[PDB]
Amino acid sequence: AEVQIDRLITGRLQSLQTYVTQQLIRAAEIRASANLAATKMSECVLGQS
Amino acid sequence: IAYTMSLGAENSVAYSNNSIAIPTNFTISVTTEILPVSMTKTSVDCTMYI
Amino acid sequence: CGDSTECSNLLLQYGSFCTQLNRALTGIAVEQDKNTQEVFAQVKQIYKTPPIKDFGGFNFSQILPDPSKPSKRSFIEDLLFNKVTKFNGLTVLPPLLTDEMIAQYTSALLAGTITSGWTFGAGAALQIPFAMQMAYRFNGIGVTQNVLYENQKLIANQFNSAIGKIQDSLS
Amino acid sequence: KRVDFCGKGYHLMSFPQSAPHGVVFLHVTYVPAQEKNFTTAPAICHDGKAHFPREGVFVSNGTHWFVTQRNFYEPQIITTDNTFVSGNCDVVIGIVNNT
Ligand SMILES: *[C@@H]1O[C@H](CO)[C@@H](O[C@@H]2O[C@H](CO)[C@@H](O)[C@H](O)[C@H]2NC(C)=O)[C@H](O)[C@H]1NC(C)=O
Ligand SMILES: *[C@@H]1O[C@H](CO)[C@@H](O[C@@H]2O[C@H](CO)[C@@H](O)[C@H](O)[C@H]2NC(C)=O)[C@H](O)[C@H]1NC(C)=O
Ligand SMILES: *[C@@H]1O[C@H](CO)[C@@H](O[C@@H]2O[C@H](CO)[C@@H](O)[C@H](O)[C@H]2NC(C)=O)[C@H](O)[C@H]1NC(C)=O
Ligand SMILES: *[C@@H]1O[C@H](CO)[C@@H](O[C@@H]2O[C@H](CO)[C@@H](O)[C@H](O)[C@H]2NC(C)=O)[C@H](O)[C@H]1NC(C)=O
Ligand SMILES: *[C@@H]1O[C@H](CO)[C@@H](O[C@@H]2O[C@H](CO)[C@@H](O)[C@H](O)[C@H]2NC(C)=O)[C@H](O)[C@H]1NC(C)=O
Ligand SMILES: *[C@@H]1O[C@H](CO)[C@@H](O[C@@H]2O[C@H](CO)[C@@H](O)[C@H](O)[C@H]2NC(C)=O)[C@H](O)[C@H]1NC(C)=O
Repeated sequence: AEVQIDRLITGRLQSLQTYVTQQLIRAAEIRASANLAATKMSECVLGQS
Repeated sequence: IAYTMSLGAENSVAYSNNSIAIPTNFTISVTTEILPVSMTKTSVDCTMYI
Repeated sequence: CGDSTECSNLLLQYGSFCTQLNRALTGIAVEQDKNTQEVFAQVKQIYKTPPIKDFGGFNFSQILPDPSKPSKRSFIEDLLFNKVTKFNGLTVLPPLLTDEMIAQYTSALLAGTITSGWTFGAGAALQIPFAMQMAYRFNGIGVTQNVLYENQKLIANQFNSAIGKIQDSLS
Repeated sequence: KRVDFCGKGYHLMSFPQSAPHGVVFLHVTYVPAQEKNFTTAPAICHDGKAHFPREGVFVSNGTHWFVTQRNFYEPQIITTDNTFVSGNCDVVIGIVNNT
């Protein structure tokens, strides 16, 4: 049982790590887009560019 | 205690079609902002580690 | 593992990967909340448009909030929301700011820019009639303010038609 | 000139300082205060022609009219030197009579 459970454990751990890394990349992209949006809001709504 | 947050003070500016508001004095303000530019440089071996 | 002592005991010897995973996800969530708050929380006060609306012929009805709906959202926002369209150890956390609060920020920004112009972005909001604000804005692009005052009706008509076209295109 | 890029208010200048892994900017800006109301008109009729301000805005304290800047109260008498004329005053909405 330890042998088979270890196989399952390593597989599932690898899958979880892959998911987390993808999430981190996507979050960085979204943050860049939102920074641009904040700049646009400040410069084109509160004034004339 | 717990509550519902307040967005801020609420006011109604007195709009009209023949009235303005012109300042008569001024103030000078100095603010600060902080930005990080670099982090520590690190290196790691293999054989010494694993 | 899913509620199994043997699996958890076996996993206990793999170190502290899961603490790192939880920390990463928590950081992502906090970043999301701070991100939306930073984008939308630009003003300090909640401005309100006057009950009487005579902005030199311009018509902002389709973007001003609608008191009839409980959401207090405008026409375009309602068109937008209607257009965009379970437990194994994963949860979804709610955003810190509800939709009503975001709508309130949007209304405050729009009322402030309609009534005071760009003055409210620096200090205290200063009243000014809309036609004169538009004259300033023309003067800011190299066209003398003379031009606006002889073409007010035509400009208002063009603006209203463009707004109608936008709403039809979205609908 | 871009709004809110460096501090709140109209930007005057900035000064840099160092920090263990970064930089600190001190922004010096300008903020108006102590406003009033006055009354406004878009143009002035005289001899049947319309006058507009070269730079500023028409205000009145209740009895007499003046031209001022847009960011600091400083009334001046209305003169042909600081106004320009364009067409008869029959189309503009909000014109007032003065000299
Ligand atoms: C300018 O005129 C208005 C109108 O008489 C003055 O009154 C203010 O009106 C707004 C909106 O009706 C209220 O919120 C304020 O409380 C009123 N202030 C009063 C009654 O003192 C206003 O005070 C005048 N001055 C300025 C700087 O706006
Ligand atoms: C503009 O504001 C400044 C400061 O807010 C005023 O200067 C103050 O005047 C009072 C009364 O004369 C003094 O007691 C203070 O010490 C002054 N402050 C400083 C820093 O010297 C100034 O009078 C205002 N001007 C106008 C026209 O209102
Ligand atoms: C601004 O535009 C809206 C259109 O969105 C006008 O609302 C119309 O009003 C007339 C008469 O009140 C109605 O017959 C239409 O059915 C309305 N249209 C809609 C889409 O509801 C509104 O009247 C305009 N503003 C002003 C001041 O006239
Ligand atoms: C509006 O401004 C005018 C211009 O200063 C004021 O007229 C002067 O008022 C002073 C103060 O009484 C007199 O000494 C001058 O003789 C006036 N000049 C003229 C040409 O009349 C006027 O009093 C101001 N009105 C208000 C309500 O403040
Ligand atoms: C600003 O709005 C007011 C409010 O309607 C306008 O006042 C009206 O002006 C007309 C023409 O002079 C009169 O027939 C009405 O009786 C006035 N209304 C009231 C309630 O007395 C004023 O004309 C507008 N000023 C502009 C557009 O420059
Ligand atoms: C500004 O002055 C002109 C010139 O006097 C006024 O125009 C006259 O107004 C009276 C009163 O309605 C008429 O009987 C005349 O026929 C007008 N003459 C011309 C040449 O148009 C004008 O009314 C004044 N402005 C205001 C707001 O009273």
